Amino acid sequence: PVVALCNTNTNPELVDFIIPANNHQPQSTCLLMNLLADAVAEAKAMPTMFAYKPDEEIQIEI
Amino acid sequence: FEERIVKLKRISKTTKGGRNMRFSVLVVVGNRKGKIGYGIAKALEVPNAIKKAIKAAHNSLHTIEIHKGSIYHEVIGRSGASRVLLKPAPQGTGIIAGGAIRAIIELAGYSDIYTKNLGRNTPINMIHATMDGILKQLSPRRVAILRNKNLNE
Amino acid sequence: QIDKNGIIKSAQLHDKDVGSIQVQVSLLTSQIKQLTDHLLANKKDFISKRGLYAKVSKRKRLLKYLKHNDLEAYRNLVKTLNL
Amino acid sequence: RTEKAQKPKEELWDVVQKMGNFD
Amino acid sequence: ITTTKPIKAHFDPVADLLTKINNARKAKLMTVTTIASKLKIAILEILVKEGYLANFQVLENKSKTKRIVTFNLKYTQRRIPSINGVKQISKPGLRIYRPFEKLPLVLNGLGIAIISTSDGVMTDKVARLKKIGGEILAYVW
Amino acid sequence: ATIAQLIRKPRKKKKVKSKSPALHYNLNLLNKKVTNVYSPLKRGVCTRVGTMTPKKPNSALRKYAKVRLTNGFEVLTYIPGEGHNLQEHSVTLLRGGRVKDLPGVRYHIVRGTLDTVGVEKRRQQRSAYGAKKPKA
RNA sequence: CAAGGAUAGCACCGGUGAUUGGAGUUAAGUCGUAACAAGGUACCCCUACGAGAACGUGGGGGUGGAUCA
RNA sequence: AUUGGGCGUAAAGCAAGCGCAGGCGGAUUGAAAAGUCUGGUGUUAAAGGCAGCUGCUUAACAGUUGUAUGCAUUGGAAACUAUUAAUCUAGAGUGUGGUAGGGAGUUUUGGAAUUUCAUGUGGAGCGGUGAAAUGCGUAGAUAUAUGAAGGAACACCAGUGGCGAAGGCGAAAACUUAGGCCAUUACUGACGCUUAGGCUUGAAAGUGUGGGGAGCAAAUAGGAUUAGAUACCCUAGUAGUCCACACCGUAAACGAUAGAUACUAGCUGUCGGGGCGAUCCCCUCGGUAGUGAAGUUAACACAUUAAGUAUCUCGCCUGG
RNA sequence: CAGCUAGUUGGUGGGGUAACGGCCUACCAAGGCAAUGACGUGUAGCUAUGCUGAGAAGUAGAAUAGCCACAAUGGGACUG
Repeated sequence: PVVALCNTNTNPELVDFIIPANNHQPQSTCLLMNLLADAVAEAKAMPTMFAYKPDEEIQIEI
Repeated sequence: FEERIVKLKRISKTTKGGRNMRFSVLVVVGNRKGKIGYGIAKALEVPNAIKKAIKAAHNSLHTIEIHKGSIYHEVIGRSGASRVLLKPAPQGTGIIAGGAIRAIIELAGYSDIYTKNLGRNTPINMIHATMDGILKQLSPRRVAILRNKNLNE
Repeated sequence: QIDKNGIIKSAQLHDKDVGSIQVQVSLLTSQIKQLTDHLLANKKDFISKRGLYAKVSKRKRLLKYLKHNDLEAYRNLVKTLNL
Repeated sequence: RTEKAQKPKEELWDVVQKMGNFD
Repeated sequence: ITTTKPIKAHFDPVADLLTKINNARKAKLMTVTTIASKLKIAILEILVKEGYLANFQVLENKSKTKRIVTFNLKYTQRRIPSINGVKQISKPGLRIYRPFEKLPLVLNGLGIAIISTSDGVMTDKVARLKKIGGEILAYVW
Repeated sequence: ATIAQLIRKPRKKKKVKSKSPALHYNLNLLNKKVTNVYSPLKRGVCTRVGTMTPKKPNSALRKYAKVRLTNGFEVLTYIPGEGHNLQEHSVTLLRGGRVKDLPGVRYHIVRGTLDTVGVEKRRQQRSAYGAKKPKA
């Protein structure tokens, strides 16, 4: 299966897991990368950084 | 994985002096379990093209359902404007088809079938159209489950 | 000069009917007369000649229907230009 | 306004999950 | 369900039904609209009864004269629509009438045929059982 | 296009068409009409049996014969068998079919019929190109 | 009852014809590569005429033209 | 092609529109049952089509019964093809409010600019392609500047265009004004659409009549590259080109895409309407276009205007 | 192939073959078939059925047989 950060100019009939995450707006993509890391981190029984915070690190790209 | 060939296309591309002969082949792969896969490729000589087509065809194998093992509903398949019509043959009338059509039908595990190839006789689109016609048929179970009415009649 | 509203309020069948088959055919006939004056003044108006043919034969169709469906619906409509 | 109603129909939520599970 | 806008009448209503359904399944739409006839409401109801399409709502504005119907297309849990492409049989200029002795079974006992024999819409099995034949209206399987 | 448009145009399969319209007529006298009697065979007389330069797809001295059938039309045929007994007035029997390597020639001859001898003890043809009995 | 009759200018069908038109196939053409590349000149087409002939220009239509923004 | 296609590029959409016949066409109730269906009666002779059976050495072949390959009649249902009545419009179209466009034809005016005519001047050239040449020219040509007559069409405005039945329309204006567009709830109330028949137009050429030939130019005359060359080009010049009655009623009539109905993204970009705001960047629905989803096609490529979706109809292609 | 048709078409009296009746005759007459394809035009007896294909249908009306015409061609009449 495929997991992708679909954009409005893309097509949603191509990815097995369509997620409306913008790359132009970094607030979505950074969060999703961190949480995808954290999923397998907690799956491997190690301390987890994010996915429990109301507002995680503001990694806004200039 | 029989990887049976159906037709080789004699082709040649013109270049700077002479003509490069890279004749294409088309093969059909099956393992007597209903598996079907078609693959077209090309190379300088027969063995390399055959091997490439075999790899391309075996990369995707498909099995089709058998119930009343003919094409139990009349349907015509067209792939690049090639008419191949299959209609239900009763299980006691004997199989009457064309050689390529017979190969496609028997490789899928079916029985006697009322076939008719029309117009052009180029085997590449003949095989493509026959594959499209045979593979686009739906199972009785398909409609039996997709429709709210469970009874298939 | 098309006689847009004047011809429509004349042949009304009901209290409020601005599209009555009677008023449609009256508008068609008025436009046919106007476009016939047009054609005699302008013999090389091809577009208007086509439009006039369309209007006159649509009037013929409407009259055919009005005779087909209801007698009274064309009992008050016997003013179609003829002779 | 409506006059008849019969056979309510619903489907799964519009997020595709391939095979639904891979455990 | 108030329309808030009236749909425009087709040349023929059954072809309107076909066009609307096919363009809805083509454009990934779930709701279809059509005119409302006793024949057409009957055919929509009998299509629903055989698990082909979802809820139908008959919409009357101020009289039976202006009546339409909006029906949802069935969508199985596998996201496969039960409408495999509706077709009309009572075609204008191709009106095909089959007697009781010529009532067929759709693709060898897989589909459903809509037959108004002598009193109303009847499915294929009851039409064979009722020993009465008549007009065949539409094919949905 | 719709059913009526497909009705306005005739919809009927005729047959596989051929290019031999000179193989149908065999008439009687005392009646100016052509009689159709499903004749399995027709005869004719070849008059101009000579050699001309044939058409391009085959380069040889392809010999041809201008035959008149029992019909009115006169057509050109290809000589049957290695060596012909078609002696410019021979009343023989004529086949059908078309050859595509001679100019003006798209017919054949039933060789052996009452006035012709060709290719006896042949490996390929002995009756369609009429000849005496060979062995295997 | 009724066979056939023939009338004067008239009415139809089939075929041939002194001379042979056009057509397509022909060991084998010269006139040109006109046109297909922008075909060494843009084309072709409706129409008028030239030209043995490609084709041409006149008005009109587009690209059945192009490297190229 | 009814079992079994296309009409943009294949044999491949009248040239297009209008529209009678025909072909088909929103809903309503109930009826006639006109048809559809229903069930019955008679009957379709024998071999036989199919089928039960019988035999001749089996078979070939012959015979018997029925089913029947058809037709006449019969009582029903009103769901279905068509009709009946009216209100509903929702396509036919119509009204009110607005509305873009070089639509068309007819009419009115104008001169930038050339030629003739007027003023002149001036010296040796002008005319022009591939190099030049034909030709004009010392009597004054070319040039030089405007002005009256003349007639052509009207630099930019000119739109990833508008309008327009395709055809076609660009100085401006007027008359008739066709149709495009929405706000179109409202409105007779299925009236409808195609449409062989028929009617009309279909560019332009050319041409009968009356004009100018000012300008152009077929034909024409010459020079010139081709082996000639009529073909590239240049120069001039008759009809004609330009106008009106017009005719030929033909096209590369092209979107090479027949119309009408219902629906189908997004986006790219030109335009119209209503709505509400400064205009673009706002929404809705449409006209003319495209990439492109689904869809379609032989692929190229259509794709909201289909070659789609389905319908209706007409015409055509069933090889050159 | 856009119209065909002056006992053709209708009625009254009479005669009439196998019968009432335009079947025909005297009267009066202008009606009658057709654009949805009338008429003429070439082939073809029609049918059960020989046969072919799977179907649409086609083929011939032949073996075998049912009904009209046919008797050198056109007629006329004989008995019946």
